Amino acid sequence: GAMGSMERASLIQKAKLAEQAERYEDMAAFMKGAVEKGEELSCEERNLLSVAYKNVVGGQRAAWRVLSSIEQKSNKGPEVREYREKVETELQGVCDTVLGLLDSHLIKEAGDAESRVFYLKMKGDYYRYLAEVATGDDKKRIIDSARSAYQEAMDISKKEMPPTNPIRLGLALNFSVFHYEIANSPEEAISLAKTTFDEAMADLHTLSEDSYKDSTLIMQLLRDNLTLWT
Amino acid sequence: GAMGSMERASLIQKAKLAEQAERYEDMAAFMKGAVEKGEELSCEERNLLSVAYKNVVGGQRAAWRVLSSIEQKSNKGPEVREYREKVETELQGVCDTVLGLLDSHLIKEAGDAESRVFYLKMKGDYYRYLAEVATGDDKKRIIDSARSAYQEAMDISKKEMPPTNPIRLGLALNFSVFHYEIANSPEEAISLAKTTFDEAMADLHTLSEDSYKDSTLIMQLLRDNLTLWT
Amino acid sequence: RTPSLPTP
Amino acid sequence: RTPSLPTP
Ligand SMILES: *Cc1ccc(-n2ccnc2-c2cccc(C)c2)cc1Br
Ligand SMILES: *Cc1ccc(-n2ccnc2-c2cccc(C)c2)cc1Br
Repeated sequence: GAMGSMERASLIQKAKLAEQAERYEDMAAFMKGAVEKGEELSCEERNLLSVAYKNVVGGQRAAWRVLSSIEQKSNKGPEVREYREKVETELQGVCDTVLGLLDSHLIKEAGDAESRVFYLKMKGDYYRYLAEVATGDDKKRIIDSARSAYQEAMDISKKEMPPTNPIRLGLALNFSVFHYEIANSPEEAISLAKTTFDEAMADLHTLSEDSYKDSTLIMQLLRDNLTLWT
Repeated sequence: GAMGSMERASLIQKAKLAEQAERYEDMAAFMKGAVEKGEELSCEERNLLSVAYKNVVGGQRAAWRVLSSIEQKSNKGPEVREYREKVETELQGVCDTVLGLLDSHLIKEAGDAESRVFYLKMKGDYYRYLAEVATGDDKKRIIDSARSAYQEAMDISKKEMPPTNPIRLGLALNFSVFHYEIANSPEEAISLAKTTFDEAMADLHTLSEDSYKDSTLIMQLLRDNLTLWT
Repeated sequence: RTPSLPTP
Repeated sequence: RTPSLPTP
């Protein structure tokens, strides 16, 4: 692509600079370039990829929700619908780009549990974002694609990672949000969050101070959702 | 341009939607499209144009300042300089676009004091942003272009607008910042802010409650700068 | 919407 | 930098 002439190391360095500059579109383009070099990503590089695209799609989703709300209230000419559609298409394009990176070829080359779970979680999340805007057709298949990705990630994480692992915790958080917000399965959402929280609590004693801080931070987010849901 | 096929009214409506969605790049593109329809802009439309581009260039300037700071600290390979240059070029491009709209043909068709002062203030501001990143060559000419625009705006505002007019006040604020930050003329900056504040204070008695609120808000920003500068 | 995982 | 005019 357009980053084909830049060194991998330079792309990663520029992604870090773009993060500091709050230039997330640039950050995402740099990390896409890095992925397209064809090498596996390190832990830190996976995090950069994730931060970049979460910020890009986050802005798009926030805009979509503002516009969708205006459109619903109005139900005046075609403009709100047209502009909501424009933002929607752009969002779908970003999701498709991320999903394309995961399929070509990040997931298939990810053999370690940490990397494979991370990428399958991402796959679940980006199908989830597609589901948020999907209507009528393919919507069921999109939801099932999210579910299938999260489920594979869960199965690996349960076998290969401690219950306090931040990736495992974040996966559970997001899969529980999927159940609550997308799958109309609030009880599954609550069960998953509660079991995840309790199993993590019981393993905190094994952790260093730094690991403890990370795990308990995510546990508090699980608890926050349980509070909102009950 | 690319908005050539959309109705003027639809562009303005979509700019308002883009503002609500915090999609400022879109907002700016919509307002550029509207300007290119060739009709004069109303007060509200001028404000939309200004908000859109101030947000776009604001993000760029904040990024440039982060990157420039990193570059200075580092003075390691070409990456920080390259990326700072990239952001700089993009910023210069936005400034040139705005200046181009003002020159083709917003200023020349602006006969009322309110519109003409507004556009000349904008012209001063966008040359000021060019000056913030200019080095060695043309830098003096850029600074003088900012100065000349602000000065013409000041001369008109003094003749044609009350001292409490928000445009007049905002112009004085920004021209005083120009003097302090760009022209290395802190005493001129202070004088301008103080005289503007005092002349506005003396005219507040003429204002309705709503006008009073607007004028005093800007007066407080002048006072804040005077506090910082003294 | 329920909050999902924020950035690290 | 000194603050300039914010948005309205
Ligand atoms: C999805 C996910 C889960 C966990 C992390 N993460 C990696 C290292 N540290 C974290 C972490 C710790 C505490 C809080 C948060 C939000 C993340 C990254 C990602 Br992506
Ligand atoms: C440069 C400039 C100056 C004033 C305004 N403005 C128009 C109407 N109301 C305002 C205003 C009032 C109070 C505070 C602020 C920041 C703006 C717009 C512009 Br652009």
